[PDB]
Amino acid sequence: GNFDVAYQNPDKAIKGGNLKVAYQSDSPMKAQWLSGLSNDATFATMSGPGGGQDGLFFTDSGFKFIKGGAADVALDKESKTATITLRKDLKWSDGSEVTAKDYEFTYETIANPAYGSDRWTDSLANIVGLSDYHTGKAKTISGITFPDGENGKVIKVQFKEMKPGMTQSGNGYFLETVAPYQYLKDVAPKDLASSPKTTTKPLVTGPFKPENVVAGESIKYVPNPYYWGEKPKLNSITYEVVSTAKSVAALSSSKYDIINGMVSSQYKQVKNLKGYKVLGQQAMYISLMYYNLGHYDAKNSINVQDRKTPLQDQNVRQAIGYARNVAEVDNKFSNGLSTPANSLIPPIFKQFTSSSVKGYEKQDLDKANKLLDEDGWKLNKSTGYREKDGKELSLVYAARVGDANAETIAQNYIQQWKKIGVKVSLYNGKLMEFNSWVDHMTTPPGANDWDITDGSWSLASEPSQQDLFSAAAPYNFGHFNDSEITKDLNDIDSAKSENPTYRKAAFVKYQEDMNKKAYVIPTNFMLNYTPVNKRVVGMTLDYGAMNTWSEIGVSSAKL
Amino acid sequence: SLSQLSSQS
Repeated sequence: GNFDVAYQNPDKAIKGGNLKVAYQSDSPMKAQWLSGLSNDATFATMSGPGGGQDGLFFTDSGFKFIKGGAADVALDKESKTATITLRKDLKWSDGSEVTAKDYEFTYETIANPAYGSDRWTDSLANIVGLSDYHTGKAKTISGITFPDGENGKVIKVQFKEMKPGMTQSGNGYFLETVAPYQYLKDVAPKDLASSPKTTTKPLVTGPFKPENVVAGESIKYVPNPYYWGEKPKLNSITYEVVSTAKSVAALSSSKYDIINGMVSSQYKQVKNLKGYKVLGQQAMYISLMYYNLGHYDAKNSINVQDRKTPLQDQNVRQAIGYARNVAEVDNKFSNGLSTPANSLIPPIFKQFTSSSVKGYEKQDLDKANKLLDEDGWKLNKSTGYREKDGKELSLVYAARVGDANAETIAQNYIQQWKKIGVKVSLYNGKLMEFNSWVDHMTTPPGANDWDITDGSWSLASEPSQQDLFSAAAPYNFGHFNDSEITKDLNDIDSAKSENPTYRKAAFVKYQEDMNKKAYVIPTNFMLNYTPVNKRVVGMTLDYGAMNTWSEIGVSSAKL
Repeated sequence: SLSQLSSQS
């Protein structure tokens, strides 16, 4: 559907506003100010006013790299390089200059295994001498060069092969953030992840700096005096959490100006509330249904599809996929803010979506019933569950915590799986808390005692999904490994995919193979919404709005 | 942007 993307307040702004922002999350703030050491959407957003985890590049509304931001980037096809130019007046919040080594240090904080980051990808191996650096065969990155020294403002990255997503943000073939080397160099690489200098007392490049950080709660942003861009209108921004149960109570209380990331089900409650304008955009988002099909070997950085389970059979994967009544749930609870997904690529990447692709958006109990009958799983008319060759078809469902419907939705899906002869049960007879879910799935090697789970994402701003599902990917929580899906992922970023007609097809095949193989079953695409208080001026969700934090302001007390 | 885990569904 169609909302406003920007709240267009004609009331001009005051000198010194005290904005009060919040993000919905029932888990403590996992505050990490180094992009390469963080893997959490709540803090990606909360790091905004402080330069969104120190990102360099401005972009257009379609995430294509534009000039004007902290740095420019100049791609060249003949050279097979990206020349990255730091602004001369780009400094850290303590007043130190941002220079060549700080950018390069970001590559070290991911590529060097000593820091314990999860964000390396085969995509980074495309950079010259970087893979050898990662494995420890070379003590420097030969591809990354400093045309005017470490204190200079230019970095030159030589690639092996150019890639079509390099013109767009989130591509993962080169990095877009800096780390303050001087401030951090003397902290032990292994200690960096949990250091106060990268959690509670960081240095930043953005328009505001974190004066104080209450761990697992809040940040107090004040204007960063050493910012290159415009002088912000606001005096101080407070960015907090903000649980799901207390969100509406907080809006009715007029406690927050902005609340980002509210669940779709609270929208019917929030619409009625006056004193707020509700904006909305196409969320860069996907929800999934994971099947545990193996583990991740970190020693060799590789997905191994070795877990013993009926979900190793293609039909069972599909059948369980076809059973779910997502459409029902989304209508009953999600107020037209979540649409069942037909594939892994969300509509925001409209070029590469297509209604020729059918997925699991339509409930098809009858086809699922067949699919199971055709794989030797016969229904036991006594119990109404399918038995094959001795063993009863039963699976463990690691459902997560969510809104007030969370509990009802999970039990609803059991019924549906019961309807096709599968016996599903909740993990440890209870819904799973998020942070513990994260640990259970994201920590290697992988849990042994769950069959099904759900998993949401704030996707990268480039449609390619190599970081999520590639063989070497640690974010492949199902842990499948399929040479055909490896070929699809690769063909999308091939030299032939510079021609967008070709890549359009490579993305389709990927989506059709990924639905047919059914290693992961797509659940929902989603439209964002943010309630902005009527006193706020200059607010917008527009992607390509590059100065929102500078231009935003208030006008007295909240409505 | 970059790929990030969400609490949503």
